[PDB]
Amino acid sequence: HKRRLNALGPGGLSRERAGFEVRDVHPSHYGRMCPIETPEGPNIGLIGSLASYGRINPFGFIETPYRKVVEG
Amino acid sequence: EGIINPPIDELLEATDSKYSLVIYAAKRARQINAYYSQLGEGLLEYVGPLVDTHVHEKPLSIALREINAGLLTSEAI
Amino acid sequence: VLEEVIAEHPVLLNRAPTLHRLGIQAFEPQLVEGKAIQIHPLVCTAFN
Amino acid sequence: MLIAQRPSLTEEVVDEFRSRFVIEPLEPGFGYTLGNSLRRTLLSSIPGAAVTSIRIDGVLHEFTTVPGVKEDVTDLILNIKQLVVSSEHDEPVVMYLRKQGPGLVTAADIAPPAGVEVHNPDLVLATLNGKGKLEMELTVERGRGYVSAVQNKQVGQEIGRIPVDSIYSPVLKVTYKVEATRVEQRTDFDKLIVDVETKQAMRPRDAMASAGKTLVELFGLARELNIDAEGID
Amino acid sequence: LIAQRPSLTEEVVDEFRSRFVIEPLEPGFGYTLGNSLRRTLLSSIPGAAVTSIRIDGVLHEFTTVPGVKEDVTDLILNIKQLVVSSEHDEPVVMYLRKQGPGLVTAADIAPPAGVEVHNPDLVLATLNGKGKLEMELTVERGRGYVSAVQNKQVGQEIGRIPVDSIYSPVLKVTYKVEATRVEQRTDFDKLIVDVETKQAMRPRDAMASAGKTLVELFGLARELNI
Amino acid sequence: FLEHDDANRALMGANMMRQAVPLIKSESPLVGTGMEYRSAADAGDVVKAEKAGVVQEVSADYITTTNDDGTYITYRLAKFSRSNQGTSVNQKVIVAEGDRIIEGQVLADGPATENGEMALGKNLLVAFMPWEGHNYEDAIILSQRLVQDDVLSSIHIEEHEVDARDTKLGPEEITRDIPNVSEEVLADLDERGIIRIGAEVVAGDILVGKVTPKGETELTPEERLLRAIFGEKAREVRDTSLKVPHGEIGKVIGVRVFDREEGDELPPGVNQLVRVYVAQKRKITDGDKLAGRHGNKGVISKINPIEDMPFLEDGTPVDIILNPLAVPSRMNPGQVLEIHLGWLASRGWDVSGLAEEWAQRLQVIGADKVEPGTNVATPVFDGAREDELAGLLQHTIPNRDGERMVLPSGKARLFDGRSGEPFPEPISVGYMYIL
Amino acid sequence: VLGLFFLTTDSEGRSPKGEGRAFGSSAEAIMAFDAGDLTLQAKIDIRFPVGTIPPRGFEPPAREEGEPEWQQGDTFTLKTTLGRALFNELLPEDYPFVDYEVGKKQLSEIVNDLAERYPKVIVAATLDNLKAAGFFWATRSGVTVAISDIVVPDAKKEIVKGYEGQDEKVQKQYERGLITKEERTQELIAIWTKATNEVAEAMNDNFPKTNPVSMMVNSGARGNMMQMRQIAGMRGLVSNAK
RNA sequence: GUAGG
Repeated sequence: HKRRLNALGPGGLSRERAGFEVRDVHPSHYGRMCPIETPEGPNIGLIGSLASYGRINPFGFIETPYRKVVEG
Repeated sequence: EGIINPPIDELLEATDSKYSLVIYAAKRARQINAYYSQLGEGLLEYVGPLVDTHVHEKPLSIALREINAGLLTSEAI
Repeated sequence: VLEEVIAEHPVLLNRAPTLHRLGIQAFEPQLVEGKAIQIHPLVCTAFN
Repeated sequence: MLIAQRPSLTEEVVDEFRSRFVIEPLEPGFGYTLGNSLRRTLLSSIPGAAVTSIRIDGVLHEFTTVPGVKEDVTDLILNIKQLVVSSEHDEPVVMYLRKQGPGLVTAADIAPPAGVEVHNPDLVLATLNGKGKLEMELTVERGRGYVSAVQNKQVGQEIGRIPVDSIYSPVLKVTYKVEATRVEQRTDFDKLIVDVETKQAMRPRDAMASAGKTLVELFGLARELNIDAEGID
Repeated sequence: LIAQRPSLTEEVVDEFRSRFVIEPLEPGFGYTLGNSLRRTLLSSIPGAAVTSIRIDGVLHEFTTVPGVKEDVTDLILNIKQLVVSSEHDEPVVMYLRKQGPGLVTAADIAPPAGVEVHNPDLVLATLNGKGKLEMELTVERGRGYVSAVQNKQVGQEIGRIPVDSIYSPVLKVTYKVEATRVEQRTDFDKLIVDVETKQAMRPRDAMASAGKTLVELFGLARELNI
Repeated sequence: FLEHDDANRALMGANMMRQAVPLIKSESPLVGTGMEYRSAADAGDVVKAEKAGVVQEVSADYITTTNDDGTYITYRLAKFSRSNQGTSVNQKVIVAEGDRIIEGQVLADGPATENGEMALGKNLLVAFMPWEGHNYEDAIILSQRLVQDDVLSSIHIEEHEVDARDTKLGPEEITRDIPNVSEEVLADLDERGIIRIGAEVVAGDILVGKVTPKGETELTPEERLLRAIFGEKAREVRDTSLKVPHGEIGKVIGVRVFDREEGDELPPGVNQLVRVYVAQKRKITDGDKLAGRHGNKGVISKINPIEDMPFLEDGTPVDIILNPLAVPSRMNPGQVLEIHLGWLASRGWDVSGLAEEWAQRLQVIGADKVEPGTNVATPVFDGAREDELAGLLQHTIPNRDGERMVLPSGKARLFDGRSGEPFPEPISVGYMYIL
Repeated sequence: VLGLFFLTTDSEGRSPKGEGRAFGSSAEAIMAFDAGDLTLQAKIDIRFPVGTIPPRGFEPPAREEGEPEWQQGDTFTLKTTLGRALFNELLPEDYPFVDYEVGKKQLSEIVNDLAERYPKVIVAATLDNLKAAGFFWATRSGVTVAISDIVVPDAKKEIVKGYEGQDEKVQKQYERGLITKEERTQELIAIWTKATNEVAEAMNDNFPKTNPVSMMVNSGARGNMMQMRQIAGMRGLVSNAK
């Protein structure tokens, strides 16, 4: 409950404003939002848990760590 | 000793309809039930259960049993 | 007294979506301990 | 401690050979032990007697055809094992058969020897075309339960002789079912219904009496360890 | 054809585990006999157990006593599996008392005459120096498992609390069948039953009890006909 | 074993772990990823130390510790406090008296925890086989040993309150003197009119006795005659006492009272408030839902006796039975793998100098020697392969009489319980975590 | 339906011990089965007492005799399995014999026939007998799921690595710009569709009919072969977003 | 509002 991110709220994507595109997963939700757990009810894909290693940017974006690889 | 105790097919053939049967059995059951609720005023128009009766029972089962035995009859006005 | 009185009296079981007319079906009741209805497997697929 | 209500076996008869038997309410979880043990013991423990080998005149074991009879050997084996006998010699005995002319040899045409009897004579055995030519000789011996037909080298002794499946059990089948019942507001009671289909040789109740005595002995064997009491009725 | 009556022999593998052999059984007969013996040896055996208790300064099983590091429900769970042997038909009373730092154990229980506890090493709880525990126990006899709710017979005594109890001493019984060395087509089977039971009683006694029940019930099946 | 499961079934499984309820006693998973410890410690429910000291006195109500600096800290463990959803929040104590402490170490469990490791359920023995139609269309069959040992049992606390509001006609009174009731119903009530602590209640009982100030009464002629004949007085005050709700049972554990004229402040108008707790111990019974971690869920359908369960060769019964028809259709093969590994965790494995590929992998990883009962960790995507499971099954430690009860295929021979004869072919058996 | 199919199944469903014998009647068959020599799946000769209507297609054939014989209503011997005899005993006596697999379609067909040609109470009674017998024999079947029950085909790795080699060659020839990206994607679709179809065929050939999954998918109980394909074979092409 | 169907 603490970590969940909700797209529903004031000045945002409401229940009836939902579409096919927003709900589905995106190639960018990798290490920033787990694609598996979401409510399986009508509000499918409008709620999502934060990734395991996720972190917040001061602006409000989500970052993820990556190990640095050099010369193979 | 069950809801399906009288097989339906015999009832259907005598009645000729799946709806005429229910209306006719229900009218007979109403008459029997009101007779059992007479409590002694003894109206002559009412009649008792033709077939023997248990100490506890529902009038509709007795009605359907009479239909299967065929002792009753119906006549549309 | 309850076990005596329920018999030869049909009760209509029904499921919520009730897509087609097999959604509501009559049964002859029967007492049983616990707090969960018991239903006949064969008719289960008709209700979905 | 004591069981609330004692059971009481009783009998319902639908036919002179088929019968059904009900045990009045019994402790929860006790129906299945009784049902399965009774089925097994009735099916095997009860003794009896039946044929063990048959011999056809002028026929080889590989030669399945028998001259003078429209019927084959396979149906003949079926018919003879279908027949019932009653013997008490406790050793092999030989029964004979020699009939000629056309017609139908049945189980009323048998001539058992002393101490061996065929309870029912009404089985039709063989229909003959032309000359009967029928001559058979078989062996009878008491046994227990069921024994499948197995070679015993008698074919080398006499080519005509072959084993036949033997049914020493005087009963044919037993089917037991346990169903719940409600007593004193409580539904945790079970009634055992045993359906015994035996042949006309023995009455089913006598067979069950013998079975019950066998089980009583076999489980009273356990009492030798020590003496203990359990609440009953 | 061959007639051979059952004959029993016994053997001990541990103190409270044992193996019993019945050799001459019929074909397809060892399994059924073993299953019947197992079912009756697990279902119905007399035994003794605690059925209700009473803590001083407690009104319900949910609270926590001072001095213990386990609440009352934990103590119920710890006492439930306590095994007791009782000879009195009527209920009997035990009392537990402990003070100071240590660990209360079944060995500490005060035994009335004719009632015994068979697992002294079992630890019930533990106490610190400031702690104090005082308790009453009602011990009864029966067979099987009875829930606390059926046991409860006294609304008025708020302090008394019922506990579910499991009287039967048996743990587990398993049977195996073999093929007789005799040269017969029937291939008779030798039944061998391994029984292991709680510390209450010797298995031999339990099997004898099982035999009593079975022979009584089979005789009931038999006598009424003919 | 998440990689094996489908997407939908892992979705359902994750959605279900949030709905588990804590039990009377918790036990950590024998098979499960190695991260549960962190997800337990970081959660607030556990009670972890904040100094690296030594414990002096341990008691259920409170644990007292002292640091080397000299600060004495005593932590209060919550007992049976109602949670938001209505479940107990009991906390147990782990640390012994003389044990040392490093900062941050867990000192007490929360709900659904054991040694600081998450535990939402219990690990049962399970076999896959249809059984008389009592597990038809996802249903579940399990022994009565669960009901007998309180393996699956949960406390539940209901809180209900009443307010001695004041109205236009006058003030309400909470009191023992209730009108137009028998004397017996007012048996557990205190003189103040509040039920006692520990007095069991049932549907229709009386908890706190409140009476309305007055209602405008215009008595009917029949009531007047009955009263005159019986010589009773229909007094203006009316009973409006709180009763236990229908279908609710329990034993009262706690009652709290707030009063206006006392220092405590209440909303305007109300003179007194009384809240009462009723706490019961619900055991697993027919109709209760049950589910595992891989999206396999069903309602209990029958609790058969202990003997009727098909018992393995040594005599151990199987605690739960699951339909196999679900597994290929629902595409969640992982549950099957887990079961075998679960068995492997119950009886330990010994592998030294075997020199096979999986043997070498286990030796380098360090998971070569294990004793029975020790847990195992298979991270979500670094989990064990099938060759390792097969090799371990081939080399399980002997449990009794120097034999392995499970075949190398992973199945075992099950004797029937009711009939008594062995089943035709071996069946798959092992341990599974159930919530 | 799994139980019924396990009942009226052709041989090889197990090792057919003691096949080919002739038995006096069904009763002796069950006694032999209890003895353990016979198997529920084994072609044997069975007699039937009077009153047993013979198979629908058996009406033309009959026994051999010089006198008129009406086998529509009297004794006759057939070659069948014991389980077929039990299954026919479940159905009403007036109903002719059946000597084929029931599965899911044929069972629906005979149920439709019963519902058409019989009163209702009889239909309900036979449905209940079928329920009880099916549950019991499904219990007896012993179907399960375990690690070794689902085995990947051995040929999978070779064929898939060959197709990987071909794909690598096409990627190499794309790296030189000889083929456009859109065209490269188009041919990769074709080749991998071929590869997944081929592995599906190989998996279908591998699995016997006694495997627990094959039993519960073939019988019509529950399941479809694509789910099996992606359980034991490579899942293959997956649609991207949008 | 959020869960289960």
